[PDB]
Amino acid sequence: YEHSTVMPNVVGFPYKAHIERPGYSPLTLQMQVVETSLEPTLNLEYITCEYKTVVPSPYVKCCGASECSTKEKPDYQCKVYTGVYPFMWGGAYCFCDSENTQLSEAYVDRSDVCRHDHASAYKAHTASLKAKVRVMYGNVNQTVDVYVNGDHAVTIGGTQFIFGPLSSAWTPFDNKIVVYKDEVFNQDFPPYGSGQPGRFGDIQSRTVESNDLYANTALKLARPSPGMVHVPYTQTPSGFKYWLKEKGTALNTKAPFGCQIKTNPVRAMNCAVGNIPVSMNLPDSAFTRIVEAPTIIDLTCTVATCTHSSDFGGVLTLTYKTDKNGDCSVHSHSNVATLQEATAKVKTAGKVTLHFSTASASPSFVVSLCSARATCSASCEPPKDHIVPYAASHSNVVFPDMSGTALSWVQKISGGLGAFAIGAILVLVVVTCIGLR
Amino acid sequence: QPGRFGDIQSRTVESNDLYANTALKLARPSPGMVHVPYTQTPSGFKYWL
Amino acid sequence: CRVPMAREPTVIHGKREVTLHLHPDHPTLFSYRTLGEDPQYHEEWVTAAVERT
Amino acid sequence: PGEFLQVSIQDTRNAVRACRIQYHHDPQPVGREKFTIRPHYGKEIPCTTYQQT
Ligand SMILES: *[C@@H]1O[C@H](CO)[C@@H](O)[C@H](O)[C@H]1NC(C)=O
Repeated sequence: YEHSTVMPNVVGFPYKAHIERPGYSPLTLQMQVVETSLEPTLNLEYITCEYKTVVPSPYVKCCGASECSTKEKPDYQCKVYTGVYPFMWGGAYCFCDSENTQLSEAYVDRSDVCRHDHASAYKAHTASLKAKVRVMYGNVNQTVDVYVNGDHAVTIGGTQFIFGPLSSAWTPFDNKIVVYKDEVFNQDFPPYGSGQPGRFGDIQSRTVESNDLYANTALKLARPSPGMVHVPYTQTPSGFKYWLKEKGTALNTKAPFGCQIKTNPVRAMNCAVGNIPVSMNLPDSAFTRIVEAPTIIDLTCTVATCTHSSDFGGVLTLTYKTDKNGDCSVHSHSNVATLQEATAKVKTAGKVTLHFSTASASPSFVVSLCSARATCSASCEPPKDHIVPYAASHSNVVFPDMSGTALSWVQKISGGLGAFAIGAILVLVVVTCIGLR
Repeated sequence: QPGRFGDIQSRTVESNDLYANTALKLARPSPGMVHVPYTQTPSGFKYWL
Repeated sequence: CRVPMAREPTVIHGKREVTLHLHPDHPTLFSYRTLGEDPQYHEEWVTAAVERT
Repeated sequence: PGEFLQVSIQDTRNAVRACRIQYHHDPQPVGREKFTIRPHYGKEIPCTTYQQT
């Protein structure tokens, strides 16, 4: 047998589905999501860390001269200074007075710990949903892992469940993200080969194990002061350390629908958005012949109390005439009131009571035992507590059912005004028809 | 109330009644050591001072 | 590496809001956000006893 | 925490030989709290040190 429902994508909400197969007693399915994970596909652009400046000992050519020689090092500099007289230590290190040149060079390297401490620039595309749902019906209480798209089928107790594509394509991540340790930033990073000094991306690498080492750090070389051996230089301080202090606020701190951004597989968990279509294929062995279920006649419903709070704040009592003891399945035929139970125990005594949750001041809905149906109308009162540590057990359907107190008044004044208006129209029409002849 | 002036009160200096509402709470000790971990709001007299 | 845990604040329920009394032993980070479509967040380093609504 | 670093030894003549440089060194611990000394009751977070091997 084929059935298809639509359950909301809310973690913890108890959804209950009703299957009416003629010739069999109805069945109520319990299924709720335990956790939900949303992962995008990431293509690495480059890897950035802090740099290391390599500065060798300077070559002093006593009584002579030397020349530069370009190398293929990252951000490489080399200079020759004409007349120097070093005074190394306890002496002068040279003998000519103004025929000595110093060769100075430096270049930018990668940090010794770039494997452990680095960021990562990514590109994020279409994301794949994957939830975890517990199914309860009859005598089975399984929970399964499923991909939320129309291309995965799981089997619980001989039934086939396919959880269809979610109704919306919302994603928290943007097209460009940065991932540092446990935190993700919706950041627009410079392209490869386009970094600037003292900002994020001043040195870039294609992969943690690459060798390219692109570098733009504005390294500049200066002339040694007279009488001392040293190579001075100037460089803009690392842009990775600047970013570690200026990187705004993470995605973890700000993310709609209470998403929780997580570790090495970049994912946003437990986002409350969208609807999840579900399709089922139930075997015949999961049903019950009507010749084995209690026959219930003349069901009536009366509500004892109702409080439109987040919890199960309503109680209703059902009276019936049965013929044997047994268990039926109860259900509400509207989303303006959520039952707590899937089954009841039917006795000859003629009494059964159920708890429900609502947000309406005056709900109205249909309840059904295993065979018969009744209509419940209630007048609910607001709660008095302001803050609760849990989420609503209802769908925020507030609009009150007609024949309630609020809309009965509207109908009454509408009827009065309409009667007055039609009286005016009738009087005018009669007068004008008499005066028309 | 805890952390505000008057979290502990005595009717007189030498009395022995001592109302106290300092939100004292108690916690499970860490695995493998002997200590009594707890948390409570710091004194409201020092806050008032 | 071991780290401490801040003592729990004092919560005062109001109409569509709460008020917290935060008593830190040392600079402590405090943040919040709403679980809706427009998050309305805030972060702040707290160094003394303050009240936040 | 300080504004410079100084290292010194004691030579064969028992004269102090020192070098002093300018270093910043303002460290902060891991987590969301700027404590100074580890407690006897707390949490655990991953940390990086220099192993003495
Ligand atoms: C199903 O199992 C879970 C955990 O094993 C339990 O908490 C839950 O109450 C069970 N459902 C029923 C209807 O007993």
